Amino acid sequence: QSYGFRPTYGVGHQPYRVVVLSFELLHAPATVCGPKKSTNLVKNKCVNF
Amino acid sequence: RGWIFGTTLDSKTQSLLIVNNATNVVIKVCEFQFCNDPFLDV
Amino acid sequence: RFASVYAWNRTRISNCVADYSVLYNFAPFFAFKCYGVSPTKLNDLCFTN
Amino acid sequence: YFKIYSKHTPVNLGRDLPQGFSALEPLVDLPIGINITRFQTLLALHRSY
Amino acid sequence: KVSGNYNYLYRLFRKSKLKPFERDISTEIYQAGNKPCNGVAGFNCYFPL
Ligand SMILES: *[C@@H]1O[C@H](CO)[C@@H](O[C@@H]2O[C@H](CO)[C@@H](O)[C@H](O)[C@H]2NC(C)=O)[C@H](O)[C@H]1NC(C)=O
Ligand SMILES: *[C@@H]1O[C@H](CO)[C@@H](O[C@@H]2O[C@H](CO)[C@@H](O)[C@H](O)[C@H]2NC(C)=O)[C@H](O)[C@H]1NC(C)=O
Ligand SMILES: *[C@@H]1O[C@H](CO)[C@@H](O[C@@H]2O[C@H](CO)[C@@H](O)[C@H](O)[C@H]2NC(C)=O)[C@H](O)[C@H]1NC(C)=O
Repeated sequence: QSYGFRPTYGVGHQPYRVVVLSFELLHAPATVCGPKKSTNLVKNKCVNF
Repeated sequence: RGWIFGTTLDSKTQSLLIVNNATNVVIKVCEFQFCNDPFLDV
Repeated sequence: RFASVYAWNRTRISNCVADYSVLYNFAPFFAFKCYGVSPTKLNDLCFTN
Repeated sequence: YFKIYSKHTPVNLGRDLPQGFSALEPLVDLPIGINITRFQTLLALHRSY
Repeated sequence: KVSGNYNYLYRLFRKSKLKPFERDISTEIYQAGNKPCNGVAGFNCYFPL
């Protein structure tokens, strides 16, 4: 049935666009990884490579 | 008379209340909020 | 063209470098509550899909 | 398990920390559980000199 | 509880790790970024419990 929206509607009736993310993180081959944006390089000074 | 420990002072975190008297000591692990040691007595 | 609730719009994500720190300007973000997996420690985890 | 290593050496005659070797032994031990990074002491303020 | 056993709490967000055998019982607001919040507990600053 109809689910129309009006701007005059107040809190509790305004349209709320909703997106939900589902994750299946488990012991399986990984396709997506969040990185550390990488840290820049240095020379001639002891570092943990 | 005694010692005070803890961190961040305010009731946000806990603190220590080491103190001696005559033949007694009391310790209290409580969120003690204060500003100075002034333990009025003598 | 956000789809209706009865016909929800599902998308599959493939092998990708996902940074969950640039999307903060994509929506007003009225509510960003999250479950057992924390949004703060979310860009250091690798997901199967 | 708070440590109260202590000893009484009243052999001092005025010099601060006179050169000499002495041992310390704990008296009372008790764990409480707190991230301590602040230290303070209480003084006889009502009658000081 | 048929309705909800909202009597137990547990933390998810901390600035760093935790040593062994201590407690981190405190009611503050997690920064969750450079975005500063003062007890607001809104977006970008989630209640640790
Ligand atoms: C040292 O100070 C503590 C508090 O800092 C006091 O403890 C009292 O001890 C007597 C001993 O019977 C109790 O009856 C009182 O109820 C205690 N008072 C409080 C506030 O806890 C006391 O002045 C000293 N401790 C002693 C004597 O054990
Ligand atoms: C669900 O996914 C998206 C999100 O709305 C819809 O749009 C297209 O999705 C495909 C991937 O399947 C993309 O390649 C296109 O670029 C998207 N846009 C367009 C204009 O096609 C998709 O149509 C939705 N599918 C449904 C509702 O069945
Ligand atoms: C004890 O509490 C203090 C509270 O300030 C901690 O100091 C903070 O530590 C975090 C994590 O390293 C960092 O944000 C800063 O080093 C400090 N922040 C502020 C605002 O002072 C201290 O690290 C705690 N100690 C332990 C062992 O957890």
